[PDB]
Amino acid sequence: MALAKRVVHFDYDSSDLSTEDYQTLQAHAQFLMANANSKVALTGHTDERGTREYNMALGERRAKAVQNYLITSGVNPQQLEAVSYGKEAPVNPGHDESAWKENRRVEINYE
Ligand SMILES: N[C@H](CCC[C@H](N)C(=O)O)C(=O)O
Repeated sequence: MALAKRVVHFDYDSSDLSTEDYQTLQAHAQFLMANANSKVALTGHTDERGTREYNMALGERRAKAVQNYLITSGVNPQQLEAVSYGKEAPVNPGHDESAWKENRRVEINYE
């Protein structure tokens, strides 16, 4: 079940991971260590609030926060990619809170 989750979320202007996101990440860490040839692309995103520049950096910190946890957990840095899309690729349009909660995220994409 933990492995079924391919996205973790963040609070406003934060790159801190929640206790729930950590459970998810531990599952992927174990899978990646057992599958040394599996590779993952981590994409960081933000909600539409703020400049494009500000959010590109925030998205990058989010992706790297996830990357660093996996690495600390034992995942080979070679199996990981960390990139930011800033506020350019929201999953939910509309300009409201709930929607922004969905957009503050890092997606885990297996190659
Ligand atoms: N200092 C920025 C924070 C934006 C945070 C939001 N884009 C997020 O995705 O967490 C502002 O005044 O909008």
